Amino acid sequence: SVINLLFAAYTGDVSALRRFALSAMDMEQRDYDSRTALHVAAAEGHVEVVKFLLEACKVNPFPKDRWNNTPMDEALHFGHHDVFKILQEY
Amino acid sequence: SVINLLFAAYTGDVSALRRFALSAMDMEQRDYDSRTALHVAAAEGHVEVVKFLLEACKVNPFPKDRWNNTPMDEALHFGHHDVFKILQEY
Ligand code: NA
Ligand code: NA
Ligand code: NA
Repeated sequence: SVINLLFAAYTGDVSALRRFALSAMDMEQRDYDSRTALHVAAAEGHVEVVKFLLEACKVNPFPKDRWNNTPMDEALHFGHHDVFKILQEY
Repeated sequence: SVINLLFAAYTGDVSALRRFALSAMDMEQRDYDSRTALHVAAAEGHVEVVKFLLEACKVNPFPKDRWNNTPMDEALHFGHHDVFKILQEY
């Protein structure tokens, strides 16, 4: 569910993301702005969420939102340098 | 539901927005990116949706999303001169 997934990313709720992924939720679904859970996590600087999505869920690391920004662009824009460097590995 | 609201604005579904507003839904509700129905409608150039939100629902014409953009900024970004003109009179 878009509401549940992207809000869980927004609040850093790794436990909820895990329940969703285990239940086979598509962790790459997008909202009306073409945003992903990874975009939102990276914009908030949620390191553990970003690592979970990338490593355990294998999500696309470079989705493009409606402004053509990637999660890495968002991390740099909002000052989350640790998240930025995590995404750099990809 | 903020996501139902914003998806209706995304697809230009004025009939759905009317049903929501009539049932006392808060039409100024924000998502995890601080986006409003008015932002999304303006980005998509949905003139009738924009005028319905402004004129019938009396929403704030200048909400600011996560990137500090207003619906007017989105109208401009996506080239919607017609939507820009509507917002300019506010
Ligand atoms: Na952090
Ligand atoms: Na800065
Ligand atoms: Na916030």
